[PDB]
Amino acid sequence: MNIFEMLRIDEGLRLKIYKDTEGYYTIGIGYTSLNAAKSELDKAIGRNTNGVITKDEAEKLFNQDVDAAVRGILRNAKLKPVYDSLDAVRRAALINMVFQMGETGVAGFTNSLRMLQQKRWDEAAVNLAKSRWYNQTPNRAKRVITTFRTGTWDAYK
Repeated sequence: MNIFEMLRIDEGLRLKIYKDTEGYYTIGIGYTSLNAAKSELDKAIGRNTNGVITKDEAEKLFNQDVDAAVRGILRNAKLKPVYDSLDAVRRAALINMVFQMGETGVAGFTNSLRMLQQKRWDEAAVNLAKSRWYNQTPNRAKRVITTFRTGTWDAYK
């Protein structure tokens, strides 16, 4: 088990485009005007695909984003610190975080972070949990949260 498998348990998977509730249209794995959408897939993958891609192209994308989540962590002065003090399992749940909402958005949880360095696990499991984040996605919110609190992937098996 690795971060990748994680987000794949977390983002479903689409071979065709999907408009969703806010107007976001997503494809492949955790990926973000329907024409403006199949006018970026055209640029992302490398071609015209009418909204459809293969699992390869879907995942190549995955790979793209993920590596990005990584970097957005280190370009940040607020995250890299908390990162370095986290272990593999805890660090990845952070990566599952940035992936989802991005560095800046996570950059908002200062309390929750200071709590994640002192290793106040529990407190950071209850702070993160009372959020617009959590309320909208309690299923994955909870998984990545358990992860932050235990130091194990028993939220993924």
